[PDB]
Amino acid sequence: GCAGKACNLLGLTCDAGCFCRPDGVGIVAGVCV
Repeated sequence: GCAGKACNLLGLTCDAGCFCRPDGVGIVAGVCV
């Protein structure tokens, strides 16, 4: 539950432990879990 706003699977920008998850299949944009 470290969804600050959004997270692109082109790096990292989520709290330690919360992996950056993409929206779905074939999508680079997503949000921190």
